[PDB]
Amino acid sequence: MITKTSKNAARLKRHARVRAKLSGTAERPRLNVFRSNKHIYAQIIDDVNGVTLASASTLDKDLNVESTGDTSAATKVGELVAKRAAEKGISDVVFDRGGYLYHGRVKALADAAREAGLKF
Amino acid sequence: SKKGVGSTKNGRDSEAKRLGAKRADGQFVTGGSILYRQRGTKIYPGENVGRGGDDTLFAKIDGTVKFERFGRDRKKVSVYPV
Amino acid sequence: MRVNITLACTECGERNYISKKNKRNNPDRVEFKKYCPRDKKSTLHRET
Amino acid sequence: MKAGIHPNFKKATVKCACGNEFETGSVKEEVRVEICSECHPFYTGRQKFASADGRVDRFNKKY
Amino acid sequence: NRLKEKYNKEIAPALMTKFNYDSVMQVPKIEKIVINMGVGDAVQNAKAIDSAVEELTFIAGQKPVVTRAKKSIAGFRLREGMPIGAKVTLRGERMYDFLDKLISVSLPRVRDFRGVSKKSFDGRGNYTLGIKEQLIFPEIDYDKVTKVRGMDIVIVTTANTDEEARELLTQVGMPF
Amino acid sequence: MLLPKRVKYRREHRGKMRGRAKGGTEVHFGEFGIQALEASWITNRQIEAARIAMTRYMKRGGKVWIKIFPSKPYTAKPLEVRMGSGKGAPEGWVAVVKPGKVLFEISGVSEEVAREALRLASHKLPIKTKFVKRE
RNA sequence: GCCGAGGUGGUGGAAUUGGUAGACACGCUACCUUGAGGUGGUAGUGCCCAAUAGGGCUUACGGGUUCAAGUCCCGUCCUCGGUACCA
RNA sequence: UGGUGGCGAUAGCGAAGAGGUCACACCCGUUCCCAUACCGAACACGGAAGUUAAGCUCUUCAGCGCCGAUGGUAGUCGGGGGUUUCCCCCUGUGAGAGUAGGACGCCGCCAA
RNA sequence: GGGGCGGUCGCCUCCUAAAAGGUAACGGAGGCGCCCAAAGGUUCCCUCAGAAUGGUUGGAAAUCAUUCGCAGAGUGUAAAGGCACAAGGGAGCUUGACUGCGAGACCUACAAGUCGAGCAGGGACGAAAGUCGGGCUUAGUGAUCCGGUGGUUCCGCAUGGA
RNA sequence: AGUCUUGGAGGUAGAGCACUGAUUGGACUAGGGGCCCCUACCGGGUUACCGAAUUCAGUCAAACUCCGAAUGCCAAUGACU
Repeated sequence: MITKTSKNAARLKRHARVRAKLSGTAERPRLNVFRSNKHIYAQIIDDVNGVTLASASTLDKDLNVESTGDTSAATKVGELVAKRAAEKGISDVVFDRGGYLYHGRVKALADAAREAGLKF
Repeated sequence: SKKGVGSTKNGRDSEAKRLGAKRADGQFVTGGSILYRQRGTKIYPGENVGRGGDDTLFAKIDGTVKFERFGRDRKKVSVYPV
Repeated sequence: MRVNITLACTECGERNYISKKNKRNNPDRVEFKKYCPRDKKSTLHRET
Repeated sequence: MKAGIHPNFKKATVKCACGNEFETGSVKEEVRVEICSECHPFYTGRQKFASADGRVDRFNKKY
Repeated sequence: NRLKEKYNKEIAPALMTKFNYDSVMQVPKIEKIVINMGVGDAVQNAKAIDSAVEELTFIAGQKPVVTRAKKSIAGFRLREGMPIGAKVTLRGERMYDFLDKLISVSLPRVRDFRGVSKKSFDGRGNYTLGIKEQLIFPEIDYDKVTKVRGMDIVIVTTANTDEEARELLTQVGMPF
Repeated sequence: MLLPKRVKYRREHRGKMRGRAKGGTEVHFGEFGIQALEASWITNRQIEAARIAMTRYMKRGGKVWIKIFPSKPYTAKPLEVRMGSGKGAPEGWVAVVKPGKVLFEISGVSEEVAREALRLASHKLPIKTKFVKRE
């Protein structure tokens, strides 16, 4: 037969393991990461209010990149995360690597936000 | 006639440990005070309630106590302020 | 067999700690780094 | 692939005694084979020797 | 190299128009090949595990796992652990090379070879070759062989029903 | 000798006999049955004697349908022994019979034979019992 | 009645210290020695299916602990030894 | 559409359908980061040859699952009576089972 | 349920126990007087038991895939409670199986026993958020007196030591 | 302190089989026997001789709960007394 469950089903389980231990409180919004094959996405979420505050995707026709899956695409969408997080003033944020490792594009997002000034 | 039979084999028993609710719903409750003595988690900790090493439910802040429910068939202690 | 174990410091030589270990599963002299309040830091301790 | 664990792999030039050559990748650099698939008689349809041989005895009246 | 190109080019249009799929992705593909060893003489012969930790590294260079018994069995004189049997999993290019070794090179050397069974499909689309002699394809070297201990090969397609895995494995080259 | 093959606890409490039966109050496997008008403990031997009387009057029974089983054990201390020093050893097995419980049934046999068969069954039972047809 | 012990091949009987036998001394069997029996000497030896190979039943029994039970644990039957006292 | 949240499977399972330029994916390879007790299956790094088959959505449906009354009954607080291993009456309360029915999604946020 | 005889004496779990807690009997059942240097901590991973088939030696059952299995497994160990966001399984690194505490609670005649957010000193793991003051919770233990050992800006019978 | 109103914790009486144990019967059913046929215990030929697991229907439980009371308990809120 051999059948496989999706990347996304195990990804949501391993994300829900992460979500039991850190949340999007007041004055610590949750910095979530979604990591599609053709793009990458990053939101800044209140989990108490149910509201994402700022957002950034490589699906942005302004400030686009070529590769969109490169570490430079993740670095540019991370600097957009931190720039919108400074423009709408949360100023302190909690990094939700979302059911992934802290390895590649996700770590590129996180390092770009740490450089640009989001204090994890 | 006095015929000798003995040997019960079932005398002993342990000391009663006083599990259960120590505070109620709508009770004013200070910080650090034990809300529920249990073994296992018959009832879970919610907001401002911690689970101890001997899985006791205690209040983290001052405030009233509410026993709500965890959805399917499962309960919860939560402490709110005023 | 199970033995009561003191874990004396090395920088100070002071005892400061007790835990148990086997004489068979740990036949050698065991060592840990714990806190010496005379030394006020983490310090390598040693079974005595 | 883990390093220092697996043996090497070079392009095996598998031969055969019927002359048919074939290509894989193995530990051995070159392999000579005495009976391949196209040499073995089961792969070659209804074979010559054993199928021509395997007629059961026709109640051997002949003499 | 050659079995991937043979499979894609000749087989995938032919098998796709043999079973009339409504898309190219419904065509079954051989996903993995799992080579079991199953040497349980580790109890009475403690060294023997290294036999086919040696050999299955030579059968396919992916090193097998020294696999352990998951439950203690008194009738087999065996506690839980004391590892039993080796295991190779296989997907990539070496595996089509391995079926190239089996079909074109090895399975002639089965010294009593006839039609290997039609009746070795589980009902889901998967196949097993049961091997009893460990020297079939010429690397095994009679010189380095004393124990003849054979092998279990689990050829695992992605086929959902069974007879289309049949028509896959006939076209790959397995005789029946 | 109806006996449970295995029992968790060889010494159980004596329980209480109050309320009607939970179920089996009506005849549905057979055609004619016998209900209890009172509550009691019925042992192994009473079901033995009742079923034997049933089989002997019917002389070839269609079905006999024993609906009650002696699940509960009763223990008894030996003869001429003082109180205390442990609960006594188990002696017998009991079906607890609440009032309104169909004990035995009959199928395939005419009504008069069923009347007299359940009557000869009833004179082996400690309870007041009544005849019951299927509705 | 209560308490302690023990139930093993046809036999008396060890295994009771944790890893699978049913030791050892008798019978029993095949052969040898003798005119022939006895003693004596050699080789086997619980059982049933199997040429051997080889798998299972088996330590009074029935059930649990265990991956395993002759041993660890409980109940039934039996045989031992001690106790059954005070008016 | 895609991500992300709350709500008790009324969310489920199962069965049959429809969709791909975007989007999520399946996929194509491992040259580097990484990885696999084995292995690019997974995890990662890249890419965009085709693929709506699978996940995914989007329809339906009451077969299992789930929610679920009203009445009646069992039980029972208090008062009382009787042939008292139990039963009965009165006042109030009130199940469980079974049902009639509800249901194969409601609700926030952000980016397209 | 006279006394002797037998049996017991402390700690843990269930039932008794009557839907808070409590609750007796020579009432019904069981366990304990430990074990683990990983069987603790943290981080990242991930899912069990059985069954049906395809399978050498392989047997009813070792090892293999393959479906069905939101739980028949596991949780060091009785029993109960609890757990598949793991508390159950793996791997890396580790020693928080720390020191001084501790607002406030539970429990109780006392003696005791249990929980504890948070603070400081120093760390472990983690990128961080954070978590860590032993193990999944509850058994695994005993007062004082008297001695032994180790250390101390303590005393020391006139004074300095002892 | 009482009572009305409100919110809770706790799983007994009852009830039910959804776990765990017990257990009545029907339907099939691998398999175990018994009559045997020859015959390498090999292949079988039968049986109302027993049937593990599946399914339907019914029972029972202090140490069984998918469920769940009346009461009692803990409270807060006002209200009276």
